[PDB]
Amino acid sequence: VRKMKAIYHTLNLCNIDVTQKCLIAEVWCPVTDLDSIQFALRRGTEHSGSTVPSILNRMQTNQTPPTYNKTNKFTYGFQNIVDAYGIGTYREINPAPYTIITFPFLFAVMFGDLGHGILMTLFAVWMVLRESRILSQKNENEMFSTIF
Amino acid sequence: QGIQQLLQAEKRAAEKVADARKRKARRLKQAKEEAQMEVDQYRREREQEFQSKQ
Amino acid sequence: LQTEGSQCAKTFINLMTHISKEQTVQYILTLVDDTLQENHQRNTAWSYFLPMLNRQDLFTVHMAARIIAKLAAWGKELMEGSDLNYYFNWIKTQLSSQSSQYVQCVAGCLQLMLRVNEYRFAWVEADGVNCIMGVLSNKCGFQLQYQMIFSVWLLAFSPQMCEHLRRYNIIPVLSDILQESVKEKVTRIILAAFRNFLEKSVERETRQEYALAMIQCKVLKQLENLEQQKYDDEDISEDIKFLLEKLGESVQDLSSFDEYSSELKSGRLEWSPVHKSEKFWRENAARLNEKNYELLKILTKLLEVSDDPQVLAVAAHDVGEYVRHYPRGKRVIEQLGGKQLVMNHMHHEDQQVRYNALLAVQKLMVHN
Amino acid sequence: FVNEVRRCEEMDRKLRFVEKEIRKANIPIMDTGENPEVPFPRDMIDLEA
Amino acid sequence: SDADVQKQIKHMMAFIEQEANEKAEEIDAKAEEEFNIEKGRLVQTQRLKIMEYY
Repeated sequence: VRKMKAIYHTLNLCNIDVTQKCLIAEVWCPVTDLDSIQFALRRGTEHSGSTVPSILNRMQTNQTPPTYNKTNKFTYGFQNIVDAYGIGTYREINPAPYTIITFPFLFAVMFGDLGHGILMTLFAVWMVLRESRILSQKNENEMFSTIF
Repeated sequence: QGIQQLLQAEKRAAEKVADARKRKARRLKQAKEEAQMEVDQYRREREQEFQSKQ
Repeated sequence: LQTEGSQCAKTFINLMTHISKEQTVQYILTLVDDTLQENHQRNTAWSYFLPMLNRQDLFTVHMAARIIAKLAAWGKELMEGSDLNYYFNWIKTQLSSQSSQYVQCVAGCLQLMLRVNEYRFAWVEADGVNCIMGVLSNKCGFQLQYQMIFSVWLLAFSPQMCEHLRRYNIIPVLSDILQESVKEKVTRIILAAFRNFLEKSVERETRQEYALAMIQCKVLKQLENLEQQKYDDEDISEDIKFLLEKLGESVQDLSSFDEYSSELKSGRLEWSPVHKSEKFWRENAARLNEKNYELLKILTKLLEVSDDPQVLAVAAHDVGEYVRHYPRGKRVIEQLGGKQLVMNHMHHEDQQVRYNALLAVQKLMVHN
Repeated sequence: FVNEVRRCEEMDRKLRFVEKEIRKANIPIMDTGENPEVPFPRDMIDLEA
Repeated sequence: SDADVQKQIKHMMAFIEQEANEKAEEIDAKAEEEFNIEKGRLVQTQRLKIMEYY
C-alpha cells in the first residue's frame, strides 16, 4: 500500500498532461548509470502488456544539478557528518574520504587513552557484531538511535 | 524539442476527432431531410394497389 | 488532381490476375486501395478479384481485404451480400486467431463490413461467434481487444441481435477485460457497448442481463471509482452517469418482497444482493409477520430437512439480519427450535456456513 | 491522480487500525523478510474488497 | 545512440493515428442511432398517412 501511494505521489509531480495522453518527466540521473535505467525502462513497459517504448531524451539546460555520493554502509556516517554543515557543490572535492581517517585521528590526539581506547571500541564492536538484531527492532531512545 | 513535435501531432489528432463530431451533427438534419424522400418516393408504393382494386 | 479518372475501370481490373511479379502486383493493389479509400464506386469483378487474390501473397491478401470490405460498406450499387456470408467463411481462415503479424489488419476488415445493420446479421447467422471469444482470452490483446468489442458494439444496435448473442459467456468475460483497463480505449467502448446492449433492446429480458451481468460480478462496484476519476472524453463522462441511473435503478428494482418470497419458497436462491442490501431489510420489517408466521416457518423448513452445501449460510444470514431489526422476532425462533439448529450448524466444516451461523447466533441474543 | 492517492491513505488508515488491533490480543507477528513486488492498479480493486 | 529523435517520430507519432483512426471511426459508426434509426422515426410517421391514402 505504501509503494502504491509512493508512485501515486510522483505522478502528481509529473507533467500537466496537456501535451498528449502521455506523462513527461524531466528527471536527474547519473551518466554512469544510464544503461541500467534503460534496462529497467525496457522491462518497465513490458509488464503493462504494451509494445510502444518509453524513450529517454537528454536535455542541455543551465539548471544546477544536485550532488550525489556513492556510499557504503561503512562510509555513510562520515558522509552525513560533513553534509550536516553544508552539502557540497557540483563536482567539488569531497572531504569525506579524507575525513574517514583524520576525524578519528583528531579525536584520538585530544582523547588519547589505552584504557578508554579499549572501552570505546568494545562498545562499538558490540554494536556492529550484534547489529542484525538491532535493525529488527523498530526504534529506541536517541541515545541508541543517533549513537547507532 | 520532442514536446514541440508532440504538441502539434496531438493537435492534428484532436482536430481529426473534432471534424468527425461535426459530421455527426450535420448528417443528423440530413437523417430526417432524406427520410422526407418517402413523401415523394413511398407515395408510389400506394400506387401499386391503386391500380389493383380498380 | 486525380486527372478526372472515370474510365479504365475494366482496364485497371484487367491487370489483376495476369500480373507476373509479386511486388509489381502488390504495388498496384496498394495503388488500387489508395484510390478506393475516400471515393465512389469505380462488386461484380471484385468478387472475381478474390479469385486472383489471397494466393501466395501476404501483402496482397490483406490489401485485397481492404478493398473487399470497403466496397461492401460503401456504395448503393455494390450491395451483394449473398457472397459476403460466403466471403466471411472464406475470410474465416484469415479470421482464425492463430495469426502472426496479420491479425491486426484482418480484424478491421471484419468491423468494416459489419458497419451496416443487416450485413452483421448476415455474418452472425453463420458466425460461430466463439471466434471472437477465442481471442477474448490471453491472446496478446493489446489492440486486438479493442478490435473485437468494437464489432460487438456494432452488433448491439439492432435489438434482435441482443437476445441472440446472450447464449454465450459474453458479459462475464467482458467484465474480466474491464478490470484491467490498461489501454484506456479498450474499456472506453466496453462501457459504451453495455449501454448499447441494454438500451437497444426493446423487451423486458434485460433483467436476465441484470441477474447475469452485474449482481454476480465485480462490475457494479467498479462503476463508482470510474466516475470519481477525471475523465476527459465527454461521451464517457455522460456514460458513467447513464449507467448509474440505470444500475442504481436496477439495485432498487432488484430488492422486492415477492422476489425474496420466491427465494425462500421456490428456493435455491443464493448470495445475490437481495440479502446483502440494507434497503431490503429496511422496509420489510413485518413481512415475516404478514405471512401468519409461515414466512418465518418456511426459511427454517429448508434449513432443517436439507444439507445445503452452499446455500445454508444464506438463510442463516436471513434470520440474523431480521432479528437485529425486529426485537420480537427472537421469540418466534425460541418457540420454533431454530436456535438449536444454528448451534449445530456452526460446527460445520465449511468456513462460509460456519461463520454465518456463528454470525446468526451472536445476533439472536443481543440484549437478553 | 488525486483520487487514488486518497484511497491509498484510507487503505493505510484501515491498516493502521488492524496493526493496533493485532497487538491488543497480544499477537507477535513474524516478518519473513522478502522485498515484494508492487501491486498493479488492477489489484487495487481487489485490495479494498 | 541518436535514435531517440527517430523513435519519437516512429512510436509517439503512431499513437496520433490511433487517436485519429480509432476514435473518428466510433463517431462515424454513430450513425446507426443518428442517421439509420432516425429515418424510421420519420418514415413510419408518414406511413400512417400513406394508409390514409389507402
